[PDB]
Amino acid sequence: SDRVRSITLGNSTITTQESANVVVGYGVWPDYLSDQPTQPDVATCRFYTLDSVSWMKESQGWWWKFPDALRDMGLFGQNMQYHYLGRSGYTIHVQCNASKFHQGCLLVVCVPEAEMGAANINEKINREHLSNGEVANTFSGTKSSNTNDVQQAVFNAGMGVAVGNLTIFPHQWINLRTNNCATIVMPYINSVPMDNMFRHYNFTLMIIPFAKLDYAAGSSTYIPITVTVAPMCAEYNGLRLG
Amino acid sequence: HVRSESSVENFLSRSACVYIVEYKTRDDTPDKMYDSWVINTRQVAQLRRKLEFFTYVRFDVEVTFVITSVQDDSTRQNTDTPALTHQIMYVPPGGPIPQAVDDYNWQTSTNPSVFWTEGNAPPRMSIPFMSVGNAYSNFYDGWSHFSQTGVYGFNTLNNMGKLYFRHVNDKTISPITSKVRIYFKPKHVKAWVPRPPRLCEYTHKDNVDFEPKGVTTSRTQLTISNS
Amino acid sequence: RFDVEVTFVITSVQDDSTRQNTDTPALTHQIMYVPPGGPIPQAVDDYNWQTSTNPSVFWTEGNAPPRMSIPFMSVGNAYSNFYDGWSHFSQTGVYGFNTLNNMGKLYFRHVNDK
Amino acid sequence: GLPVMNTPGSNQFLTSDDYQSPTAMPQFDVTPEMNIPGEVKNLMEIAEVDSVVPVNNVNENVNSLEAYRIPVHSVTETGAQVFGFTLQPGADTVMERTLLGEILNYYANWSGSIKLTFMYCGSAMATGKFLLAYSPPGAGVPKNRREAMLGTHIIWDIGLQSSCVLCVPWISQTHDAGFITCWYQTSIVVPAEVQNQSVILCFVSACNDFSVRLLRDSPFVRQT
Amino acid sequence: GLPVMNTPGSNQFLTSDDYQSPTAMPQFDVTPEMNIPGEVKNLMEIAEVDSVVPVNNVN
Amino acid sequence: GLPVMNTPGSNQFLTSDDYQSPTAMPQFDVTPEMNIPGEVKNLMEIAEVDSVVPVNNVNENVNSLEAYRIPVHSVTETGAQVFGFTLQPGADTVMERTLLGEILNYYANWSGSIKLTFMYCGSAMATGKFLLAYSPPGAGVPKNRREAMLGTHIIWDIGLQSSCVLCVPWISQTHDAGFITCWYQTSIVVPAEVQNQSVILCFVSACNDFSVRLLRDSPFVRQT
Repeated sequence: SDRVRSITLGNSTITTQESANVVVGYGVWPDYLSDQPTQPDVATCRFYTLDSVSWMKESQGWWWKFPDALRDMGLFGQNMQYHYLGRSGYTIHVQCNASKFHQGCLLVVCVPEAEMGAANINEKINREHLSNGEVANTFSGTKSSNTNDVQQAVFNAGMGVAVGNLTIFPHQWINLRTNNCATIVMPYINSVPMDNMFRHYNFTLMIIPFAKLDYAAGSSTYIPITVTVAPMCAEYNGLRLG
Repeated sequence: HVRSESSVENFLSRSACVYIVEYKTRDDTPDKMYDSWVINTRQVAQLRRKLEFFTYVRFDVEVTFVITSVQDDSTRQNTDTPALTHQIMYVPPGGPIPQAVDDYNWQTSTNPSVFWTEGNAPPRMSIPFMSVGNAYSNFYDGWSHFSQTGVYGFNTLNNMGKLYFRHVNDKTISPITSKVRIYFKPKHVKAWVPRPPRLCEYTHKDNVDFEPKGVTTSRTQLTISNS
Repeated sequence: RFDVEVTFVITSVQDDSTRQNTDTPALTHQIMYVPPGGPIPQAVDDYNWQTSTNPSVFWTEGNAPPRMSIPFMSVGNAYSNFYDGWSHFSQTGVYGFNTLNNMGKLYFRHVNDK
Repeated sequence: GLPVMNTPGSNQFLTSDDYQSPTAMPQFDVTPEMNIPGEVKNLMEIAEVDSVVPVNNVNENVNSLEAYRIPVHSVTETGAQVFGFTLQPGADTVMERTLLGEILNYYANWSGSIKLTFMYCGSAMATGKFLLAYSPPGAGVPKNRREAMLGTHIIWDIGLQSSCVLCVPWISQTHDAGFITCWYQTSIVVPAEVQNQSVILCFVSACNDFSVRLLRDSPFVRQT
Repeated sequence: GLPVMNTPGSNQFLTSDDYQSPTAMPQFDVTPEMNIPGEVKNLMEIAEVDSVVPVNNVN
Repeated sequence: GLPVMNTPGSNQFLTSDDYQSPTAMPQFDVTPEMNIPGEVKNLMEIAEVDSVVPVNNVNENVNSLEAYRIPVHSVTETGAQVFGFTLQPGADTVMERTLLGEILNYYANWSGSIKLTFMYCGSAMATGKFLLAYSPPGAGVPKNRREAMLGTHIIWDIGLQSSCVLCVPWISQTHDAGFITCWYQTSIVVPAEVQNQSVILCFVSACNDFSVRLLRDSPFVRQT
């Protein structure tokens, strides 16, 4: 339609339009770490495509934890299980295809060190309510109260801040009036150079509809949101003697 | 048009009383003759918010101790006590811990102390950046050791140390309690990856947990009119 | 249009009671400065004695008297001794006020316990 | 030895000291600084970020996500008003808890400019016109489309510009500051099988000429 | 450190001091001086102005 | 005289002073320094010395000289385990009271490398093979010769090398750290009139890249 360019990484291929407004995270590209490094050069650098999600009128939002969402995704999860220390940067394509008779809007951020607040105050959160790997955890619109669960409410985003003030992090706005897709590139952000990839969550993808999905009395009641993530410049510790 | 007071150091490098330490010089309960403080940045709510503008921080520390003494009432207020000496011992991350006023760990070598006599200028000692990693974390999305065991959001790595306080002199004949005030001034501040301020109030000093507050103050209408 | 240099001369005398025979340790005073646009304490145990952007001075009994400089802190270019007008919304508000030339205020408490 | 006279101001702890100090831990190796991305050397980098404004803070809508959505639809009149708020970044309850209001509540004096941004989140088939009037300080709020038209206004066509940016000139609290009203010009014309109800969202950030002069405690943190 | 002897006159507040002082408000931007007409740099500019004398001060 | 103002921090005894001091005994002749051999200008010269490790600290063997001797003999199986210890120089009870553990208990932070050395003290006629596996931190302890074989291992032949040196890479306590296990590969083949029971002894020292950051009191001296 509009000079579609076809990116091929590994043995996977995805299609992208010519404009491609790419947001680099903090102006910094993911590079290698300039006691030895061992990198899996490209056998883990391919597009990993999650399931499409369900955006009705009343859908309040979704979040994914990295890299906990790719623990069942082939050689990246293999290198999570065999090695002990890890380091990677990411590239996130978020497409949301809809007709011109639909209306809505979405914030797509990436939040480093998003420490979640529990529903009951002085209790403990299970891991199944923080992260899930596959199909995401959904926000709520009201004050939720479940046993050992994150406080799910959109207007505080589980962190205690105003949800309108989440535009300080690397974001785009998917407006179905004009935009169709958002693309965020995220470097490695931690205080240590390599941390364990099962205990520490690096960041959190968040997709929140500010203007809700809204349409006619005869159109499709339901549009999907396709999430595609691809690591860049990953490496681990490696086992030798020397 | 200056923007020299919106600097990170002109915003965070200011002194603030963070904790009050009460201890006596003559008791029967052997733990009210001393007190301690585990050094963090999560007790003054003002400074906790001003450091939770940023995720990673990196600063030196300058502590000034304001030490005052008032004698407890008894039969024997008529006394001539000589001037008191206080000890302020610093325990680095990985140091021993005293368990009484007469414990041996007040006498150990690699725990730096300060001895101050009543009447002088208040003491002062600088504390450098003493983390293993490159910066402290205000926020930590993970477990410390062996996930789903251990507390969520702990970060073992950013401990700074702790202090201990006792009167160096022997037990006097009248009870005299001493309260010290701790002025914690961070220095040479560098901050990274900013983030929005907190909207909700605080409930504990060891987690981010909260009750959901509103977004703002509600109006009566949406369109404005005249006075 | 001037800078300000304030020196505080602090003296203490005990009130008479049954218990003049006591050994009180040396007193610490707090002198907190509230700039134009700052919070205001309402007790000795109020939280606004602990806030960050209210600069304080802690002085122990016996030393030289304290001193702190206060710069020119008006929005306009000079203070007015005289002001022929109303502050806000003339014929409401006091005649000859000039909101603009406030310099701040001080607060005093003993840092120690009762 | 050398003759030395003690001046007044000796042996006091002024809280804003700048003197040297002895180190508790000499002979210690500080771990070197690593390049971490996203370094802040100025708080007025943070307030140059656009953020959503809760303009629809009518009561009981604040505890939701509806607090940001400004309702606009088809109106049988034509000179009505869509929204409006007093232009006070930090005193007003509208941009009170906005990130710019949060940087600006830590100071007693501030001055500079301000950007507004208005984004229409309706369908791609709708079209219409608004009238974004700016009442300067001292001037009252207009009650008509026509009274707002003779002032400073801008006509923002939906059908060819989904975002209008309105850099408001000089505003201060110690260097009634103004009003921003939104009037209908035409109704929102819609084809068949396209929904009528739509949404506007606001954004605000400062410009590069923004200064502050005197730090204080924030009026929002209350001690336990 | 350096050997330093305290001379008499120490730790007093003489009222006509001229010493330095620490600032309560550093990191503060003072608004610049504007040209206001009629500047006085000397009180003996003021007394060089003629003024009416009340010579007829009979009761 | 000269006008002098006293700053705060005056007339205190900070314990880590660095100021000058008057001498009690001036006009005294200090006897000159003689060249005494063996000068230490760095404590990390001392910890670069190999020392025997008490790996066989099974109970009641500690109060003897048997605590160092690691028993190895002829085994009717072939994939059994000879020894094993957690790789923590200072926290583990194995190299706790080792000289390197003693330099490393005086510090709260330490990092660097570590050498192991394994010497076979049997006869000159015996021969056999071992499998010195290194489980990296995070990885568990293997339960098989085969599971240890797919990891990082080294096959050390008795009959042509009486000492194998194993420089373990990066280890730290604040810059589960690893395991060192020893598996049989073959039995120890022995001729007639040569005894079957034999001994391995360990040695450990640091490398030249070893740093420490913060001194403290040692956890082993207890006051009377």
